[PDB]
Amino acid sequence: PRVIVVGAGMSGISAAKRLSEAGITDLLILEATDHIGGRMHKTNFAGINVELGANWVEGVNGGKMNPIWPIVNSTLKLRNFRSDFDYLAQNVYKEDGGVYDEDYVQKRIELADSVEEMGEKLSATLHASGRDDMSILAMQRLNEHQPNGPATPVDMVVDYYKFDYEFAEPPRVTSLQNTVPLATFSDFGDDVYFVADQRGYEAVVYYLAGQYLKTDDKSGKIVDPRLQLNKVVREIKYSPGGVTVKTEDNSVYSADYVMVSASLGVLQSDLIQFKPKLPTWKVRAIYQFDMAVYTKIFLKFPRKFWPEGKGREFFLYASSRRGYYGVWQEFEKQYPDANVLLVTVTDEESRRIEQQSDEQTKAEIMQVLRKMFPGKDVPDATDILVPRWWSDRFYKGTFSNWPVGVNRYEYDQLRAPVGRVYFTGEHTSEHYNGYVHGAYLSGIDSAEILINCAQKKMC
Amino acid sequence: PRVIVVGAGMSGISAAKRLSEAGITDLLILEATDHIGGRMHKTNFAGINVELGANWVEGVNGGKMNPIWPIVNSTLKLRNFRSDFDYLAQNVYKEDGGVYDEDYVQKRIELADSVEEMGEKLSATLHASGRDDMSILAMQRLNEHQPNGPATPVDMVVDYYKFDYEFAEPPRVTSLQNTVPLATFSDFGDDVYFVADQRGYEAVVYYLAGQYLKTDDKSGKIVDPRLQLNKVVREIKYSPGGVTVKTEDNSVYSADYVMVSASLGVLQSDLIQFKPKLPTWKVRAIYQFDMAVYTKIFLKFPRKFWPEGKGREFFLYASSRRGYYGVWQEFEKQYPDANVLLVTVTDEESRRIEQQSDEQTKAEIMQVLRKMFPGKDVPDATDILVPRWWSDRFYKGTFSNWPVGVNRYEYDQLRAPVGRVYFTGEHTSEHYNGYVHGAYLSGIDSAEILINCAQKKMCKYH
Ligand SMILES: Cc1cc2nc3c(=O)[nH]c(=O)nc-3n(C[C@H](O)[C@H](O)[C@H](O)COP(=O)(O)OP(=O)(O)OC[C@H]3O[C@@H](n4cnc5c(N)ncnc54)[C@H](O)[C@@H]3O)c2cc1C
Ligand SMILES: Cc1cc2nc3c(=O)[nH]c(=O)nc-3n(C[C@H](O)[C@H](O)[C@H](O)COP(=O)(O)OP(=O)(O)OC[C@H]3O[C@@H](n4cnc5c(N)ncnc54)[C@H](O)[C@@H]3O)c2cc1C
Ligand SMILES: *[C@@H]1O[C@H](CO)[C@@H](O[C@@H]2O[C@H](CO)[C@@H](O)[C@H](O)[C@H]2NC(C)=O)[C@H](O)[C@H]1NC(C)=O
Ligand SMILES: *[C@@H]1O[C@H](CO)[C@@H](O[C@@H]2O[C@H](CO)[C@@H](O)[C@H](O)[C@H]2NC(C)=O)[C@H](O)[C@H]1NC(C)=O
Ligand SMILES: N=C(N)NCCCCCCCCNCCCCCCCCNC(=N)N
Ligand SMILES: N=C(N)NCCCCCCCCNCCCCCCCCNC(=N)N
Repeated sequence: PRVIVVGAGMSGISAAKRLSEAGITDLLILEATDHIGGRMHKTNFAGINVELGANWVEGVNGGKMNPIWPIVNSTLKLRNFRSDFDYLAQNVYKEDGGVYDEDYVQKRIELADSVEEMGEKLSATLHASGRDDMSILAMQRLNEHQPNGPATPVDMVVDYYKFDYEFAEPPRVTSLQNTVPLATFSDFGDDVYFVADQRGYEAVVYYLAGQYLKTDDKSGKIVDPRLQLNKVVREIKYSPGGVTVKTEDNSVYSADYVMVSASLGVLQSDLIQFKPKLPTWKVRAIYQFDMAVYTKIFLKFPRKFWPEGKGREFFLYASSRRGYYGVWQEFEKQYPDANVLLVTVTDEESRRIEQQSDEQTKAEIMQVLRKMFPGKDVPDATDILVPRWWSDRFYKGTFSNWPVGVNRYEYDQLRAPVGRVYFTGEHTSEHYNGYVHGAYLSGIDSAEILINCAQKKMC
Repeated sequence: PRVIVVGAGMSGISAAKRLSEAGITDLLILEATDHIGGRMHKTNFAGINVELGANWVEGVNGGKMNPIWPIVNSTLKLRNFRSDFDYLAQNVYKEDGGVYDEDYVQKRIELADSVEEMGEKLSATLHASGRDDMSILAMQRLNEHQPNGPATPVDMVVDYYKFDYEFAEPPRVTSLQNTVPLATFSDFGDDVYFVADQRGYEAVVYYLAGQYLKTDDKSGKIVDPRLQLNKVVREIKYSPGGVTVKTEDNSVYSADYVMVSASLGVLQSDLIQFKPKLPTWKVRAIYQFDMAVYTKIFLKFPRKFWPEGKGREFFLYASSRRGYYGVWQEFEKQYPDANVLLVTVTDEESRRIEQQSDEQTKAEIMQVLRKMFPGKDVPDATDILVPRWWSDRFYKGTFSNWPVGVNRYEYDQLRAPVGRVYFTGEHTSEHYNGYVHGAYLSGIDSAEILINCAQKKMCKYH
């Protein structure tokens, strides 16, 4: 059967690969941008390549092997480093200047950890139907006996680093049952390794693609006509006998099936028109799940002024405004000579910042740093890079997040095909939504569902 | 039968009144503060009395009579004014100076209202269990076909005005099924009236209390000994046989039943100790519901520098930072010539603001005002009032909000009595949670449940 695959990010390339393996080689992969890899994407900033998107392989060293790991660490040997969060307590900056007392901070962190652990015990007792689910915030109130969760600047920044820095939305919006604990860590292990290689984390996608598409023997570039870039799908017509797909450049294609890998955010926009319209059950499941936004703002400076050394990699800024430029990282190991810093923001701050100029953002950031290092002469950053994933029509966000209120069944309707229209992507991952490994496994699972239906007539 | 009522806010007084009416007169009302009224309470600001808490009678001129309306508008004749929001599109300020084009703004408002009307149709069809609920935000995404809700400065302040200004938490956290549409409005009417009377909205509570508690001939002061002020209940012991209540000043009292009217926030803090400890199902129901915070920041100036006149009462500040000093009100009718402005904030901003000095908040507000009226010479406020309800241990917030995640059955567990312990208060109103009328009705309702048990020996709950 001929199958069209929309998008060449991790899940599409992974699905097309699994299909090829089942012998379905009459594939046509239509990618909107001029390159493959999607949300795994590097860029040159200040003379070095940095990740605009995914940057870590998360869940390593546990009882099960994360499928992405061996590819990164062994096959490609991409250069990487294990992240150590053990010293945060020495690195939390007061709004006004200097760090807080390490011991006071270590205790707040412990407290927050213990609450989360009680949350894990509670979560384990909820019903599968999801009828007792609650937000993480609700769990925090219950466990600490208060009418509110973390509320002082220090408590809030710890709360942010613990939850928003991972999920990109606050605990109060997040489903407890479906995030605490996270399978990723539960199955694959607690460690995370930051990929810092000039070839880019995306190299993992290129490697997979190359196992089945044709590439130039000199170039190594993919040259298989089954892959077509700069193809923006804008309409998908389907019927019980097949599908027709139309691109923005006016091409029209026909196939037996279509496998849609665009992000949940793309699905929640009107970029692709379905004809007929998708059924209400499908539409509702789409709009109920969240497409979150995580913005990695890189900054380059004329010289260093922050600390470097053991436990110095990660540091927090405890603003009285929750989530305001709060999570910092310095790359003494990764980009040794650079003078680069990375501050991460999400959600509301991300949408606000995407909507303003880089210069305006640089100026806000400069005020924060000077507040943090009142004792130093802080030079203005020379360059800044603000990724605009929510504004990008091909992504509309960075990764899904499971909101309180959505149960497994509705989550499942997200993965559900509609006649011959199949779906894949990180938001369709049964237990690893949000992650690279989840996009990867989702491609395989989606492809297998299509295979059984198409090939064995078992749908 | 002897009953102790904890709290002399609207619901406790209301409940006591109903028990009194059923002939249950061996009552003891224990009030933490030195006064009655609870969340209805005025204060002197710059020479005038302003309401720190409730300020409107919401839901008027509809199909049914809001029980509070007649007391306010007729029985007591408290000075009041219908609020008119028809001219908002002419009063939305740019983060950086002046207002937006009215036509541009009205279109955005109409769009927002339409999404909401679509939301009400969806809400009517959802399963009664609440198991199919979703946040207001999910509904917005669905109807706008976007991966986010209102996200530009104008759209965001309109959203906040439409939702946070009523509920005190964002749409994304709020239950659609339970707030859109709102019964208060469907049943009693779309209008709202702002009470601006020197005796305060709390006069309604004093009036009811007076219908059954003893007052002095010219004091008019209640002096019935069944009302004890300055009595903080810190412990409630209950058994098949009865109940014992202990206050902070060591007083101890016994009764056949106790009716607890303290806010949801008080319940979530652990001010009152229950012995034995409340059952888990009850504890969970208590922690799951939300206690919101709505902060009325009053400001006094040496001169006016803002517009007054038709459609001038309400104005918005379209900050690129959601919820940032966004909803303003001028008092040309209520406090003529007093030069006072009221800016309202909630939720995250409320908590931040309660934790810093009033001087710092005033300076933040001065900066906003000067960006708003750049061609004027904006004098610094000479006085500011920042109510701190969340920090007050007898309140711990302003009013409940129904969050996505709490279902019908869970809400009933929140209301449910435990042995001889009954609960009441706005958070126990099934259809009017959060409101003064909801408090008032919840009092009569809890009382009746108790009356059935006591007087008719009908003691099973649901
Ligand atoms: C800022 C950021 C930080 C992250 N951090 C990490 C991390 O450190 N670790 C981790 O495990 N995960 C992380 N993630 C998540 C991870 O990158 C994703 O889970 C994964 O890459 C998504 O793969 P996908 O195939 O589902 O989606 P995508 O990668 O979005 O692939 C979909 C593709 O479809 C294309 N497309 C869209 N619309 C159309 C159209 N109309 N026609 C044709 N093609 C179209 C897109 O261009 C894209 O190539 C991060 C992501 C981001 C963006
Ligand atoms: C800022 C604000 C704005 C609002 N705006 C409006 C509005 O405009 N219109 C409207 O309809 N509603 C509004 N409300 C909501 C309204 O005020 C409430 O719904 C209602 O007043 C609550 O009454 P209640 O009896 O349930 O609780 P409360 O008034 O809290 O009564 C409980 C009483 O118990 C006392 N108490 C507490 N703990 C103890 C203890 N341990 N022992 C003894 N006594 C104790 C408290 O002091 C209080 O007197 C607002 C409230 C606030 C605070
Ligand atoms: C990731 O890959 C490196 C690459 O080898 C691992 O480091 C080696 O492990 C073998 C196994 O015995 C040793 O004999 C080599 O000497 C090690 N190399 C180095 C440079 O130490 C590493 O352990 C891998 N990490 C994970 C998490 O799998
Ligand atoms: C609020 O109360 C005032 C007080 O009476 C109402 O105004 C009266 O309404 C009756 C009804 O026709 C008239 O006969 C009186 O002449 C009115 N009095 C005045 C002073 O105008 C008013 O209509 C009430 N508002 C609401 C919403 O009930
Ligand atoms: N929990 C641990 N054992 N450790 C976690 C260590 C923190 C790692 C810091 C990395 C910075 C976070 N980058 C996260 C991006 C990953 C996308 C995942 C979204 C998952 C959301 N999932 C659900 N909502 N169910
Ligand atoms: N919906 C209308 N027809 N109009 C409403 C007009 C807006 C009124 C503006 C007055 C300012 C808001 N004061 C609100 C305080 C009231 C407390 C009640 C909270 C409601 C909680 N309800 C639920 N979450 N279910």
